[PDB]
Amino acid sequence: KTVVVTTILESPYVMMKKNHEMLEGNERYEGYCVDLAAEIAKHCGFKYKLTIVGDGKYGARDADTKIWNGMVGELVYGKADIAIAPLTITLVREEVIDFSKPFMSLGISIMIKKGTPIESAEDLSKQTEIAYGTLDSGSTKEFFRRSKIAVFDKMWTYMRSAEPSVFVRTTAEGVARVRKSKGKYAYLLESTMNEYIEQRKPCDTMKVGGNLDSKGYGIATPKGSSLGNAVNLAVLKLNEQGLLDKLKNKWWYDKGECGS
Amino acid sequence: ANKTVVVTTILESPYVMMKKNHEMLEGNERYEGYCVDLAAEIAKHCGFKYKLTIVGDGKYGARDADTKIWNGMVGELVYGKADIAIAPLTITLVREEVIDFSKPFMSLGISIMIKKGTPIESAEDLSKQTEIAYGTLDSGSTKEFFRRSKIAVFDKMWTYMRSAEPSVFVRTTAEGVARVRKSKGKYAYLLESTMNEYIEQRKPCDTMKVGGNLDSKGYGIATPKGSSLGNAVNLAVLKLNEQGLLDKLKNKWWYDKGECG
Ligand SMILES: N[C@H](Cc1cccc(-c2cccc(O)c2)c1)C(=O)O
Ligand SMILES: N[C@H](Cc1cccc(-c2cccc(O)c2)c1)C(=O)O
Ligand SMILES: [Cl-]
Repeated sequence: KTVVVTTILESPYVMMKKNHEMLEGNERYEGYCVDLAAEIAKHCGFKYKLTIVGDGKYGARDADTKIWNGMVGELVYGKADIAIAPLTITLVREEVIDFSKPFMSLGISIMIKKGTPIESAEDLSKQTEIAYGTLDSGSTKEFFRRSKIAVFDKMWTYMRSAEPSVFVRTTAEGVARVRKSKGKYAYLLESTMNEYIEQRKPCDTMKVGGNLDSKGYGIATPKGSSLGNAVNLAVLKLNEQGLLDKLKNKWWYDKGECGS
Repeated sequence: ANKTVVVTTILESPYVMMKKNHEMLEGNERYEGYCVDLAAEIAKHCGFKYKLTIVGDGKYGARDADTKIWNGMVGELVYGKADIAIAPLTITLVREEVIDFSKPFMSLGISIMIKKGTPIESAEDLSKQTEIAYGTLDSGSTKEFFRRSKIAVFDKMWTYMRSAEPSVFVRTTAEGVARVRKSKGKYAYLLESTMNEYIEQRKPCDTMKVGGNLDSKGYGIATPKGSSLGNAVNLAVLKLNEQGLLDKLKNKWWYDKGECG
């Protein structure tokens, strides 16, 4: 049977080729996860079909209905066989689907407009002239809300009450806000996206400071799926063979627009 | 009517260390460190009682090419001498085939250790010169990383290292570290970032980690296939990371107990 792969349109993971209308199936798409899917399938010996997740979401469980949405939903309810996307390995997700070991490691990080005099979370926490915030929902916001660490607690206390609101509805808005606030806003987001935007025109942002924590993206399969074992082994193999780092460098830096 | 969980681990600082007064103590109380604290946390979140034991042969786990027998902590798992391994054991392909690994509790990569003063700041810096010798363990994955690499800088480094005389390779990690410290600024050692970070915080505070990591791997908790502990242990690792506990333990053992300010 043909393996149904669910994934999501997010750059540089999966992107529509400019000439996609003249192509068909897997050839329509390009990117890090398109390249990765090809490698996984090769090392697992299966045929596959990339499908873009219907609702355009990663995967969360509705607090009321208890229904999983997004790619996780597609696995849980039996609509897809495997998800290959920048899907963070989390406890609540691990409870309902299987994850490979991480194909990418990352953490919360600081994005600034070039020239902003901030180089760390501690720097942000000790001042007020430069506003800063996170997505208005999800794990990067909860990271601060729940934190017991002095610096992060100080940041949360500021962020939760800052006016005008420092939270943004989407990642794209966070990035736009940094770019359009004249140095007066810094955005807290995934280091991977931060690194990617730094290499995109108009080349006016920078990632600064260390990552504030450590998480990973994993390939996901329905709980108890027979594909899980071989997929996990393929991920470890590709990492030991340097292929994962090669794909990251290709899509983030070789294709970078901001110089060497 | 019950069975106590047997944990295998390995004496490697600061993961598991003998307390100074270990002879006055008994059982699990003899030991301290990051993985000792982690063991207690895993047991609590999985509801099991346990016994810490140090791996009999003092090794991590490798499969002999000839006899096909696993040694180390992996061997203790696959041959039924221990139930779980809680140690800085790298998640690797060959190990994952025979045992189950949790998601990583620590992530890390190859890094460069210099004696303070050495004019090297990166792998690129090393590769461009020979005045400062540099090398890796004389066996294992960190050596193999360079040998198999098709990246220009790492290829150039491998070409130098493989033929360098006197040998730039070392039999143990301890020897690499001592060689950095005792080579008067003329040796740099390539090793795990975690060990590099740790040693930088030990007296005599004469070493420094430089440059970014060259790759990314993780340490995982290991259980045999079909283990009744496997699922719960993995959920516990993810939970502990989400609750900040893993970063808290790293900070405690690396920095709060550091000696170099
Ligand atoms: N990757 C997206 C967004 C997403 C979802 C859940 C967690 C995180 C995350 C990433 C790095 C550090 C951190 O503390 C949290 C990101 C997804 O999987 O929905
Ligand atoms: N942790 C020890 C030694 C050990 C074994 C296998 C791999 C690595 C390692 C760590 C970081 C980067 C890298 O490329 C390789 C370390 C063990 O598990 O035997
Ligand atoms: Cl070897």
